[PDB]
Amino acid sequence: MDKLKIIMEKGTERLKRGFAKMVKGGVIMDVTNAEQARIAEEAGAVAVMALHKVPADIRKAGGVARMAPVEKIQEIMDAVTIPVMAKCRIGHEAEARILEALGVDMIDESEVLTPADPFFHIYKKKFTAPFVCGARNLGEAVRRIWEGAAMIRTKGEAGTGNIIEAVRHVRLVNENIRLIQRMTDEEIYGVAEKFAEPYLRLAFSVKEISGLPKRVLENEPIYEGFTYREIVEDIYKILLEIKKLGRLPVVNFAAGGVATPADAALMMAMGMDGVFVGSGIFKSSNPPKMARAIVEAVNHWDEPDVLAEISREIGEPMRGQAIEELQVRMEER
Amino acid sequence: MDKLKIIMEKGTERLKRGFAKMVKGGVIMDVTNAEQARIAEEAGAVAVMALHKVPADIRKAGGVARMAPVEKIQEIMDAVTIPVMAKCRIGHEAEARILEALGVDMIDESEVLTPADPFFHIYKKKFTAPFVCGARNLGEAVRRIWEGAAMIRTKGEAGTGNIIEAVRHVRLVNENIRLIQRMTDEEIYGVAEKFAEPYLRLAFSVKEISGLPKRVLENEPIYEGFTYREIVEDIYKILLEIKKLGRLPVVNFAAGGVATPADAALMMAMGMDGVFVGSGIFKSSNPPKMARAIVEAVNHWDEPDVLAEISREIGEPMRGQAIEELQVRMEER
Amino acid sequence: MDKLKIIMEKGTERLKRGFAKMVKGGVIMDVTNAEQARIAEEAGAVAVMALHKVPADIRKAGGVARMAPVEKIQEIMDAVTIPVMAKCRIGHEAEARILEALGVDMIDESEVLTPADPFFHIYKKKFTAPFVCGARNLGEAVRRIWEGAAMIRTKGEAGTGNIIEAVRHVRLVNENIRLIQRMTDEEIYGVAEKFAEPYLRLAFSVKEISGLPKRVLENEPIYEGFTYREIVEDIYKILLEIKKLGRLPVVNFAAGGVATPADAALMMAMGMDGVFVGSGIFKSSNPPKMARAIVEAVNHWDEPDVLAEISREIGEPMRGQAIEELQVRMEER
Amino acid sequence: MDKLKIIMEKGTERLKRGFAKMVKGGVIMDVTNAEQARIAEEAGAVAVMALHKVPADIRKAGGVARMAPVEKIQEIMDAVTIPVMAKCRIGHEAEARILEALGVDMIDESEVLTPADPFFHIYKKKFTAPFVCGARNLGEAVRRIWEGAAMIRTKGEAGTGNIIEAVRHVRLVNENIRLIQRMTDEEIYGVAEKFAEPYLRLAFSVKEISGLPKRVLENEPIYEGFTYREIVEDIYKILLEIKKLGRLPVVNFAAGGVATPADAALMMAMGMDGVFVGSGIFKSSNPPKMARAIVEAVNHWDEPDVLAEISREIGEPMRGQAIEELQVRMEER
Amino acid sequence: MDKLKIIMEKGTERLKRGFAKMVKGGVIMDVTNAEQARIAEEAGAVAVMALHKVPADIRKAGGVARMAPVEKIQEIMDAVTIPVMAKCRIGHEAEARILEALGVDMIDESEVLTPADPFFHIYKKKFTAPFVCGARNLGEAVRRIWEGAAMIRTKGEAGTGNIIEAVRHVRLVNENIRLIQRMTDEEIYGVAEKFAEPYLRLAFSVKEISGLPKRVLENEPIYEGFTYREIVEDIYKILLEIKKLGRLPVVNFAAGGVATPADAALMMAMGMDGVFVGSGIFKSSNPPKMARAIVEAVNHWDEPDVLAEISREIGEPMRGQAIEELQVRMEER
Amino acid sequence: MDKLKIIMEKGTERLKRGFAKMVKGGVIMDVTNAEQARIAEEAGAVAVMALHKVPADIRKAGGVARMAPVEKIQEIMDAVTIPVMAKCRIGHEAEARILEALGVDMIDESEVLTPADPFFHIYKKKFTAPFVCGARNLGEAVRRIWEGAAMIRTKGEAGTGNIIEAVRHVRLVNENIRLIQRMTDEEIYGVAEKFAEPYLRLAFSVKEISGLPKRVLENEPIYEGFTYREIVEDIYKILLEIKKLGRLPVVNFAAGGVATPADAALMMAMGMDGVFVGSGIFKSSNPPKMARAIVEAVNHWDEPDVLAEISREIGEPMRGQAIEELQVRMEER
Ligand SMILES: *C[C@H](O)[C@H](O)[C@H](O)COP(=O)(O)O
Ligand SMILES: *C[C@H](O)[C@H](O)[C@H](O)COP(=O)(O)O
Repeated sequence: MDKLKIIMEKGTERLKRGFAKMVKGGVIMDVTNAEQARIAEEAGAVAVMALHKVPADIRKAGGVARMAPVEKIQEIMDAVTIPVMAKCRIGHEAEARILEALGVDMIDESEVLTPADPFFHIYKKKFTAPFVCGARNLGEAVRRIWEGAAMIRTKGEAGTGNIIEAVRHVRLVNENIRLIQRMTDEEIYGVAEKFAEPYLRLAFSVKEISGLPKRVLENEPIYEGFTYREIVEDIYKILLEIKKLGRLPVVNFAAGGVATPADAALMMAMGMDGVFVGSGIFKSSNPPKMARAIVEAVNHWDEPDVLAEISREIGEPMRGQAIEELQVRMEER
Repeated sequence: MDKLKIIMEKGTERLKRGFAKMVKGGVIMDVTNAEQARIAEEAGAVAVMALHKVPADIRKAGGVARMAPVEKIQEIMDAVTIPVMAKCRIGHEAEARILEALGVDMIDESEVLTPADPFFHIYKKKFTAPFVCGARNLGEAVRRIWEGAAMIRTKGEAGTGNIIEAVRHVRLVNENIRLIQRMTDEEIYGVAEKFAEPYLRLAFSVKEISGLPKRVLENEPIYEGFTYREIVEDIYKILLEIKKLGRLPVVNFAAGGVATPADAALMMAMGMDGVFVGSGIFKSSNPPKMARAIVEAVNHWDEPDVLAEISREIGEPMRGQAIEELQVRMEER
Repeated sequence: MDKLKIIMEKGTERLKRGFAKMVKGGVIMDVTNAEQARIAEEAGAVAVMALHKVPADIRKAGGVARMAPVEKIQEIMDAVTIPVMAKCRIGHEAEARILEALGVDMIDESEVLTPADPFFHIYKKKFTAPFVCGARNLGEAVRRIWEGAAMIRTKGEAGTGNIIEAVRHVRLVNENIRLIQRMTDEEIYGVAEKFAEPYLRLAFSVKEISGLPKRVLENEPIYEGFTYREIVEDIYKILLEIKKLGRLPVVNFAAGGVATPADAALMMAMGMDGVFVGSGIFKSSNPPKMARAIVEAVNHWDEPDVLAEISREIGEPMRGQAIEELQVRMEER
Repeated sequence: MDKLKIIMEKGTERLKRGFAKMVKGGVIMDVTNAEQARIAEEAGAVAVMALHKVPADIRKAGGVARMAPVEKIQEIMDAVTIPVMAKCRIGHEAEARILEALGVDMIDESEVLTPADPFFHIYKKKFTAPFVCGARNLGEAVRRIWEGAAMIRTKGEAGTGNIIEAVRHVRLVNENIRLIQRMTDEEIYGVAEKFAEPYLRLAFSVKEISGLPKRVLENEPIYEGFTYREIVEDIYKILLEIKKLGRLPVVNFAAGGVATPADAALMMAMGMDGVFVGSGIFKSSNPPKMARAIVEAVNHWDEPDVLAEISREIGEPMRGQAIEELQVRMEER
Repeated sequence: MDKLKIIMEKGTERLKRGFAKMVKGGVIMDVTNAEQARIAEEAGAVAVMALHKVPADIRKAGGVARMAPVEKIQEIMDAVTIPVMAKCRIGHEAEARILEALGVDMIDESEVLTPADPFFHIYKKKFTAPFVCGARNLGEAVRRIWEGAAMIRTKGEAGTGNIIEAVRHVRLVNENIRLIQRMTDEEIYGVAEKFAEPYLRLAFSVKEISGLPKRVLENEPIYEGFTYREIVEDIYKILLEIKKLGRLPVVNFAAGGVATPADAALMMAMGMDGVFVGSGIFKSSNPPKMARAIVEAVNHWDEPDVLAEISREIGEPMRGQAIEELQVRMEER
Repeated sequence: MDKLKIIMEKGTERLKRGFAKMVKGGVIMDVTNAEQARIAEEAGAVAVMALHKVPADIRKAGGVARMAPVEKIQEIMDAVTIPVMAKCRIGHEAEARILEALGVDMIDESEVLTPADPFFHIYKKKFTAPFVCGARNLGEAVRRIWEGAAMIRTKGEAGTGNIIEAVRHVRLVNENIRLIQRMTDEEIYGVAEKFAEPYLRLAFSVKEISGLPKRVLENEPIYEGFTYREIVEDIYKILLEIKKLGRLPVVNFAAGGVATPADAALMMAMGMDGVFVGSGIFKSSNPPKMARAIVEAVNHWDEPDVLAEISREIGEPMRGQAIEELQVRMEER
């Protein structure tokens, strides 16, 4: 009864996780239309990511960023043989189920789209389709995993062409893992308690409205039927798995502001499994050339001579500094 | 002049509440003119909401937003067979009585119009026409109900095309209900005390002007003849009814920033009875298509395959992020 | 003379007060010229209020707003049979004596004109002409009365077409009266002390300049010969009269941001004796229609069916939300 | 030893004070050129005030306002028979000596010109020409007198056409006089201490620079040879003289923002000896009419019927409000 | 060695100081080119100051202000017989050595040019050419002298045409001298300690970087070999010399914002030896006239009749205010 | 890694350090293209620095500044015989390895490019190519050295044409060396502790995320395998070497805002080994002239007569003041 529940939770999880492994070692490319899908595939993309506008443009446009039009996603799935992934707004369950129904290979609960739910992410374990989610540090990654993400990427700062935020997120996650490895089981439990705190945020908001103190009550269901303590337990388990593994239990990709072959190489060299690039490619002057270049960079990242030759023709990345990013997009939690 | 005022008034409450049930399961559409009224009806709207400008436009125009011109409301009631509802300024009793006299089916005391009274809402129990009111959390909803609202909706952030605020309000209300259900009667009484606090606001202002301390006096009439403690009692009663019911005693709709079929479906899927959409439809590129789409979305919300087919043609959208909403229309209390 | 002079002077207040009663139940309309005076009278205005520009325009123009040109006031008094009232700057004694000499029926010491005196209002008891004054709460109203105002109105926020500030002022006054009625005589005395505080303001400024502590000295003449304690006594008397009367001892009108018939009706329904409207009428698209409509609204305010019919044709101009009123004209004290 | 000099010292002061009395009861008009000098004289100005630009224009122009050009002052002295006064920068001794050498009848050490000395005013006693100075309260007036001013005016807010600041200054001065009259000699001495404080400002600046504490040293020469205590003594004397007199020992005029006949009347009615008006007249639409009108207003100020007839034709640009005066010219001290 | 060193320090210092005396009693004029040099000489300038742009223009141009081009300085030295002085950036030793090699008569280490060294001024004693330096108070002047300045001027606010800052600086210096004269030798030693503080600024910055407390260490070499205590001793000596002398041991000129003959006269009348004017003359409408006028003003500054005649044609000149000077240029310490 | 990796690290380090010595005594010029490379070489540049845009332009352009296109670097290495150096983003390891592969003679880890890593610099010891790094004080310089920099320069404020920041950094470094020389070994150890602090920054961020206190743990690996204490030890060694040497163990150049021959001369005269100039030359009006001039200035820096002659024709680089540098590029740490 209980044990069988626990059993499909795990067989299905492992299957979903399994899909992610297919995409490992390659580049996944944001694509807004049939053409771009083709350019992407032709350039050696392991898969494309369908959205309405690339993040750089999302930034320029302002307003609300939602799931791509169904027509567009269709058109893209038709244009290519490789897996098609698509983006949905954080917490927006309906968008995800439409995406799943449409037959996309993976759904990305994306912090670049305007979040739908201020409190919770989608509960991903309920879906058949596998999810990829963003994380700016290990707490985030673990929560996202616990909610059922089959793959995680760094958030970085999307559409900025600036690799710094991606690098920060990778280092934060990695150092946090190494810290876990140096801890006693009990200490790790404390970290698990900290990492589950965000789920309390609804509850506490409501305690405040009701003129009660903001306290965690032991039998109080917080999220999707789970008690705070229950979440702390499950997370704790995941942290232990991580301590053993030395890395994340799922495929872990670098994302955001990859603008040049060297950028991609750098991420790979930091121990990432693969690279997501949207804006770097199509906001570039020669998109197909840049595409192929980044692919070859990810395949050759440990070979400086090759990296050097790979980067001999293209004209871009473009722009957006520390000062005036105007919507710092690494917030979901 | 008997138990007449107790047992008749309750009969009337239940009647008023009764009207609201007619509209349940469907979409109510903001409409500024005869044409839009028609497109709405034709698209399967269960009812239309008459106002001068759709919220998105209200925002753009600035200045004072009042009740629609009587001519316009008339014109709209003529154009369609389904119920016509109309908006009035918070606390503006005269506007409401004119609306009622005009024979509208329901009056919305709306936080999207410029509030008329900084202290109090309209005392709705005195009206024959039934009222719908906005709420951003349970305290608000309960107060609104106590004042005689027959139906409540979430405020969301009107005219932003952003579903986040609506979702926040639904979650706050729901979690607060679950919290009530886990409470002893005495604890619930405490919450009732907290929920009645806002009525003291005009008393306290005057105490301060009078150089007295701001204190609640036991026999002091605060609002429409009621003592603070009296309000606390009635509210408490309502809370208890909620505890039993597991939901609100009246029809409860989602509103504010529904921009796409998926949005409406998400609201339905969170347990709302129905959806209000103004700006999402007529600020969209193909209003009739979007209208019918949202209707069919609300009818088919638990069927992802249908949702998917339903949103295959429309071009539509809106502005309004987070940053620079410039108005933040989620205030009435 | 002594005893005769006394007699004359005591009964003078009641006479002045008496004039105010003539205007009770109707609408007083701001008018800048002969035509507007005519339209006003024709529309059933009980009286006109002569000024250089209507408040909405006063706002737009910036700069210093003074008494209207004598020529203009003349021209207006000639154009109509009903009482002509005129505005003067707060504390500007000369402007008022010129107004009185010109034979206006009432002088309004108006917070919409640029105040002349940062410390004191005109001492109105010395005038033969009766004064109307603005008040945003009971303290203000009582002080203005004590200085000899024969009639008081709410300040509201003039020229905004927004009824909210008017409503706030009405409620603050009323609640403060109810509070008074629930008080022991001694308590009321305390309120009297609080209400007379503002007169100390020029004393204290000078104490500070002189390097002395800011203290009330018992025999020190503050205003027009009166000691602070003397003022406290007179005010206390007036408060007691209010406690008895249940309202203000003088005719009390609603003013500012009345934009539509329903607005005026609302004010009447809150227990006001009558309505001042300047901007609502002439900044409206169809001023004579709006004028007559507001008059008929005030006459028919308890009759929703009539209010409804009354409001069937007009198109009036509205502006000035909460955000960016830029002037906030509710200051005199 | 020293005996006879006292007579001399008193003698000159009284003579200087003398000249001021000639101008009492009338209007002094700012004039920038020969024509305005003429219009002014013709209109019954007792004297003209020569400057480069009228204060309103001084405001508009920004930059440094000095000393009118010598040619211009000459040209003005030629154009009229009445006394010519001229403005100089605060503390600018050279400008004053040139003005005196040029044979002006009075020098105004004016807070409307850009101050020359951040610490001290001109030591006026050393001059043969008599000085008029501004004061925004009694401390200021007394200091200015002690430095040898033969006449003082209120500062008001020059060029604003707003009488408020003038009225404030008059009230502050008057109430401070009445406060003096109610004081024991010892108390008055305290006020004298406070009023002499500003002279310490350059001493203390230097103590701070020298890393000493900011203290008053008893034998230390602050200003023009005088010890702080010495100044406190002389000031005390002047305060006593004021207590006896009930007013200032010198001719006292109202100044700044007088824009209309009623304004001038109001100042006279508050007990001022006369009125300075620059901007009110020549920034008016009909300068000669307005000029004559203000003159007749000052002659007839206690006669409302006359005031009323007097202001039957003119109309005059007047710009600036409380908000955004941008300069706030009442600072010298 | 030991005994000859002093004779030599004294000898060279005294010679350098000697040059300054040649220029005493006259006007030194900022000049950007051959023509201006000529106009200056012709007008009775005792010397010219060569720079790229006059201070008013320096302000307008923004960017970095350096030593004039060598060609320009050459061209100027050729154009005139009187001494040519030239400006260099604070602390910029190389610019000064080039100026000296070019054979200028005096170098000005100027706070109007963009400072080169945030910590220290040029050590002037090492140079054969004599230096003039700015000071806004006595501490500054003394430090500048100790570093070997042969002449000092007030900083004022350069390019503003506003004499106020010059006057402030003159007063601060003078009062601080008078304070010195009233002090015991020990007290003066304290002031010496205070005046030598700024040299510690680069030491303390480094202590903070090194994680040490900011303390003065007794044998620690702060500046050009000198220990802090050593500097306090030398400074103390100079202070004593000042106490005896009643003034500064070097020629002391007024500088900055002298815009009119009366300005220059005022400076002279405050006990300055002479006047620097750049902007006042060439930003004037009639530069040669203004130039000659200011010269003649300095020559007859105690003769009001003459000053008055001297100022009969020119206009205006220049402008700035307190508000928005945008680069307050009196800093360097 | 026992006794042979002390001597073998000495070998490679000393070789790398050796290359730097080749460039000592000359000017290194930023160059964006073939032509500038040529002009540079022709003008006596010891080496060129290849980048996409000169720092002044980097500032103007905003956006992300990365490594130069490979084509451009190639083109430059072809155009000249002297060493070609190239810039890379801080911490961007891939860019550096591509640069090294391309065969550049030196890599500059430059704070003028957009940093890639918010936590760490490239670990330079692992590279065969030698690195030059920027430092704003001794702590920085030492850390950069420990990471394996073979040469260090001051950061200054790049592209501002303002020598002040360069001078500040030189003084800060120098005074901190002198401070070191005055310290006991134990004291120096404390400085070593302080200088190693920045490495803890990513550890502590992660401790905070994990809800632990921010503490240094003794066996915890921080950077490239090293424990905090280990770094403290290595740094301490370097400090001691500095104490002996009286300067930095590597070639030390001045950089940042050198705009004129005198600037370069000043730097040399402060004891720098040579000068970097990008913007000063090519943003100048006559680049070749200015180039040769700065070279000859660095060769002749102790000869004022020569400096003087050397600076006789050129004009330019208006650049950027203290106010509104808008970027403040001296941050890496
Ligand atoms: C969908 C995902 O957010 C996207 O692929 C990455 O964040 C990339 O952002 P960018 O590479 O387009 O800047
Ligand atoms: C001048 C008089 O008080 C005026 O009519 C009121 O302020 C009403 O203003 P509004 O109704 O024109 O806003």
